[PDB]
Amino acid sequence: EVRRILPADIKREVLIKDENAETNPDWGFPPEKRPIEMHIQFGVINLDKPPGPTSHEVVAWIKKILNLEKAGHGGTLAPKVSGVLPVALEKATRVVQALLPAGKEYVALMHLHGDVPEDKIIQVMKEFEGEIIQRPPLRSAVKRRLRTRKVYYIEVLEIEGRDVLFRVGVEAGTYIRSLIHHIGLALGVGAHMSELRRTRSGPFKEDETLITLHDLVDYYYFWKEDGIEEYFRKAIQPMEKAVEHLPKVWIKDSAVAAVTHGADLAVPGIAKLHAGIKRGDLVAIMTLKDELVALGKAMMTSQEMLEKTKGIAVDVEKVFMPRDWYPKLWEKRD
Amino acid sequence: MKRLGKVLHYAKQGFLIVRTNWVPSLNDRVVDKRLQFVGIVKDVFGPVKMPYVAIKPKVSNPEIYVGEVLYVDE
Amino acid sequence: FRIRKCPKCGRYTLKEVCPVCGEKTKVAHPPRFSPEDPYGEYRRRWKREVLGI
RNA sequence: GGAGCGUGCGGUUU
RNA sequence: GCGCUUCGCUCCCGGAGCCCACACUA
RNA sequence: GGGCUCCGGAAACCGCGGCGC
Ligand SMILES: [Zn+2]
Repeated sequence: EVRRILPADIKREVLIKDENAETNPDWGFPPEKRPIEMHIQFGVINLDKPPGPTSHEVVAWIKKILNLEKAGHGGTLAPKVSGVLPVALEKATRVVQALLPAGKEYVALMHLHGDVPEDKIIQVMKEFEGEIIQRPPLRSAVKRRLRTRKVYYIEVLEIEGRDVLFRVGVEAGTYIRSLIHHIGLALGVGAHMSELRRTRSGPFKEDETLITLHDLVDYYYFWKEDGIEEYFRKAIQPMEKAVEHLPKVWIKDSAVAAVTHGADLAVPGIAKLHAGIKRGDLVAIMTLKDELVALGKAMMTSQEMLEKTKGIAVDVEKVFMPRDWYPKLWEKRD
Repeated sequence: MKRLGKVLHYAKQGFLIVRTNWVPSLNDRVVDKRLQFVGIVKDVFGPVKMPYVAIKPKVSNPEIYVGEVLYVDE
Repeated sequence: FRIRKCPKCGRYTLKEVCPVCGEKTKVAHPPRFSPEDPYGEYRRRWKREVLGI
């Protein structure tokens, strides 16, 4: 069924804090149901970067052509590398953060500097599956710890003589020329990187959603000139996508405005949350309409976030949602 | 000094590849089964359990070591 | 470039035929873009045609 | 006339 | 001969504007 | 006093330098 599952993948259970809590449809804007302009305002482009230009030029171009005021990308690719590169727009740019720690998946062509029997190649390839060393130690720095890097899988699809084609899943900042070169050394003959192309960046996949500069630009003009949304619409993802992999907590409509005005989020405002949350880690706070509000770091274990009733549970750090959308509802009595 | 491993081959780029059970480090003196200085290290890389030590030699003759236990001087 | 894909089927390869799949493979990396995009005009004409606009 | 991710230095038009 | 040398994000320093919110119980 | 948002921390050159076809 599968050999390709990363830490981002693992499906995390919803635990319900208040059974009854419910969202008034009138306030806010559910992602895939918000006006084209606002959809752009808070959206992310899953772009298929071409080889040639640097990761930012591409961005720069998009900004220019779409007449945006701001854009930016998370995780830069070398100009020769193509593939999945998410481009965040306008009010959404900061989301990018989320993606940096997130797992990567690639397709790579390995050229060899010498003929190794095929049978033994897919064997030395194997042993590079799991906890791998990514920098040598004993310096002046008499250390604790060490530089382990995680490689989730190595899959060899094809191998003609000196060229080797393989797919691979990797942890955050695994340098990829660096890996081939090392297996190169290890086989002896020596190797390098013919091509490379990113098939995954966290929630971002090479799928029905992945768009080239060409269709992008073009769908844009279809909207601007012919007045046709759907095509250009289906090109922009919501920002809520940039967090699909993260731990989330869902909060009563009452709580939102406080947070949008930069209040930290306290236990009585949580409707439901993800299991397995631990202390001080990035979390995304969502309205019951599954729209994002802010990012913070967990102050409590999810495992008990629900058992407690008062106190704070997320130092809110980044306000995405506008203050506008939700009324001020802390106009209480005592 | 503990043992390092059997030399599996010579890398065409200029390194002795001794396969290992424990991790050494950058600039460790590597010797021969009779304390004959062989080289210094430049890389350990691969499975944290059973790694690879790559050696950049500094005597003119490299390939003599294939299939030998190159001990790792402290 | 060398890396290839079943269009219909999505698998990757170096071969020009899909191993156990239908059609002929295409170069994986997407075609190059220039910011001038001197010819988009034409392209869009084409595209309109292909998808009733 | 601020630092880093990241390569910068010399002169002129606020 | 052509292109690139940074779109952005984090940190510091400096404004300006919102706010001080344990979450209104149907 | 505590947070959150937004605007700063320059732009247009010409000379060298660096990077890639
Ligand atoms: Zn196929």
